[PDB]
Amino acid sequence: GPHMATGQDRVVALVDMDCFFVQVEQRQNPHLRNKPCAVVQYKSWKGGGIIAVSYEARAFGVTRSMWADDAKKLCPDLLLAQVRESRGKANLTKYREASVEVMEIMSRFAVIERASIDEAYVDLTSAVQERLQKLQGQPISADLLPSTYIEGLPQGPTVQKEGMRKQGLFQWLDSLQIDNLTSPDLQLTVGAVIVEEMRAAIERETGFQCSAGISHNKVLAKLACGLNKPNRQTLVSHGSVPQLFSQMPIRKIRSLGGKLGASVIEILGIEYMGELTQFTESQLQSHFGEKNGSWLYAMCRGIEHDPVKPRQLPKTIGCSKNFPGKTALATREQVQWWLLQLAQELEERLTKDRNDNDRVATQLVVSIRVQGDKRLSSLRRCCALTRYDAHKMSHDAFTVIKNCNTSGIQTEWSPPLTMLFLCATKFSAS
DNA sequence: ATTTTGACGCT
DNA sequence: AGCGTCAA
Ligand SMILES: Nc1ncnc2c1ncn2[C@H]1C[C@H](O)[C@@H](COP(=O)(O)OP(=O)(O)OP(=O)(O)O)O1
Ligand SMILES: [Ca+2]
Repeated sequence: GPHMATGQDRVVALVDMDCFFVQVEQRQNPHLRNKPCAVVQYKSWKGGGIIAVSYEARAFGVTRSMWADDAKKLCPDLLLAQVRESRGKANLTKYREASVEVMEIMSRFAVIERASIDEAYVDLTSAVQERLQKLQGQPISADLLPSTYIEGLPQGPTVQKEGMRKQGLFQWLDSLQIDNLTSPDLQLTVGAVIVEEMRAAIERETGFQCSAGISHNKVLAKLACGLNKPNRQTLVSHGSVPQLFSQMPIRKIRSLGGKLGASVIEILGIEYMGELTQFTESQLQSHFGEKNGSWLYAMCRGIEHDPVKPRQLPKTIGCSKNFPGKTALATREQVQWWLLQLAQELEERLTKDRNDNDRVATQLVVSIRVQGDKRLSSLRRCCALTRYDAHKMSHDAFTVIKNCNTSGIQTEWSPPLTMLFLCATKFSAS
């Protein structure tokens, strides 16, 4: 009752760029705009592996992970843009720089947590309070929410997409209580107004479109964001949670898309997030551990307490290359050459990072996969990163991994290496 | 033969 | 530390 927390204390948004790498390439090359297209890495093997797909191409069934030759079977007119290759490997610099463009715009509005290259969480609580004081009881017009969906609406007593959106927005605003500056629903609505403004600024200043979710915590904001892509935003209110969760597969909730979510389904014999409400906190803790159990107990009721972390820059800078099938590195000299290529890219990015962000990495992490091991990483070792020097970093990585080689003749490498990974970590101010 | 990335938890 | 999970 009067002491039961409802997790309505914050306004949190999750901005997710639409088909991001595709949009970067379409901005650069207008011939690709409004076409079925995709972004591919490499080209020799089966036309290259697709890593991003425009919505026009998705309509044909083109997906990520697909080989371009196979995506051409579904979409013969598919256009392609290739990731730049440098030093013998794919180089993602263009997309990292476009990400900085968007993150810097978002940072003008609020503190952001960079979740990935094209996703950021925004804590809008303070900005919403300020805007509510400015509005000073004035109602919120539907014109201020031109691309917003209210999840769950319309309901109760037009066959067009936009018609449904406006019809739902009207019901929401009609019911909204603008008197109460502390009303969580009003706070979310003002949050959505601010996110419309943020998304307009991103599109104006970069050309890039995005989707967004607005709710009371990060998990609901992420879920909301995915409900109406592309180029739309969705408000998930606390009151919308029971219906929304009643048919929501557990795997759709962030962190439950893998083994833990599978175990929740198998152990409890349920399918949907809402069914979790029927277990006590101690029951969930008994099956999934103290932390996961408490998290699930609150999350299935719409309550998540994870903060939006004040962090705009990545905490690590890494470079990796796979060596699949017969191309696995089987000689020592070969291993050293690829470590040098990786270390040269890493040096370049680290030097730029140091100049831009006033920080220095202090640890180098070296990871490898051996041919036959199914695990993503077979071995991980660290050494000091004391100089931004590609020859030194590559020599040091070799030093830390050279004893993994079983071959009695050093010139040969066995078992063959199927992946090399260098990552700079543990930044200190400089 | 998806590849190339980040962030965070466990012991 | 080194390994594993989950996600762009
Ligand atoms: N598995 C992957 N491997 C390599 N790059 C990836 C992978 N997944 C995503 N990316 C890249 C390319 C994407 O443009 C970018 C953002 O990813 P993601 O948000 O999942 O999809 P997306 O932005 O392309 O489409 P959407 O509109 O559905 O968000 O990160
Ligand atoms: Ca995206």
